[PDB]
Amino acid sequence: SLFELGKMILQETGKNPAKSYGAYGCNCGVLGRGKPKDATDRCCYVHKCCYKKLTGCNPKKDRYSYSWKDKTIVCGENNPCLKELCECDKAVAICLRENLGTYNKKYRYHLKPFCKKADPC
Amino acid sequence: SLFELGKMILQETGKNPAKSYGAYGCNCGVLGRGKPKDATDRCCYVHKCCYKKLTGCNPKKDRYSYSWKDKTIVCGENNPCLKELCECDKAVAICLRENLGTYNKKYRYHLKPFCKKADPC
Ligand SMILES: O=C(/C=C/c1ccc(O)c(O)c1)O[C@@H](C(=O)O)[C@@H](OC(=O)/C=C/c1ccc(O)c(O)c1)C(=O)O
Repeated sequence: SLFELGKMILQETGKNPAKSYGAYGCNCGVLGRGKPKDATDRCCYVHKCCYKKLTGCNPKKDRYSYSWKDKTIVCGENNPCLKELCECDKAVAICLRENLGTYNKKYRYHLKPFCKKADPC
Repeated sequence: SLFELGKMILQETGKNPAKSYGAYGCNCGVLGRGKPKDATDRCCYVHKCCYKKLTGCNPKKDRYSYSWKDKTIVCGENNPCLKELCECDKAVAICLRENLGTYNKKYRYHLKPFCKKADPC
């Protein structure tokens, strides 16, 4: 769920996940994908393609267990959907951290009509 | 869909919808409902209760047609769900404009633990 995803992003990036990634570029935040604006945005693009592959669970509401061991996100699920969902969320948290260096606040609150159509996943 | 909702909010309030309302108080944003902090937050509370009684369509993803006639949102659907959905979104956009006078930036990125449980819809 968003609770786990938000905590992962905080633990990896150190940033308030709502402030930094709740509305960034064409892919970080609500409703759909668009052609990514930069590497941070592309992380959220991959994350949304990751969610589309899920079958049998709801990525927004379904909770799962993970732990923070050796400063690493360690998913703690056997259920295939919950396990894949947790790895989707872990991957975007890591990707956002890796690309913090090119984060540009000018892409915060980017408007949808200014995004081109995204490619199929 | 959130596309139409965002456009209505922009047309009514003139404000960037994600900036002002993507994470405000306990109810504006993607964290469920909570006891509203002020009138703007109450608009979003009412909006989410409105979404909860929709049957037959997906409020986040289902796109619909409306018109901007004499600076009024005019819902242009007669399918019952899309019509109701359009009316939910129109009402929150108008409500948010009507309560700009007490909008308080201090409620941006309000932390969920400070929210109290919402009353039943
Ligand atoms: O539909 C929209 C906007 C939707 C939307 C917005 C914010 C949100 O947060 C959201 O969720 C949705 O805009 C589209 C529409 O008006 O029909 C359409 O606008 C235009 O073409 C405007 C062109 C133009 C304007 C000013 C000028 O000076 C000029 O020369 C040209 C387009 O941009 O594609």
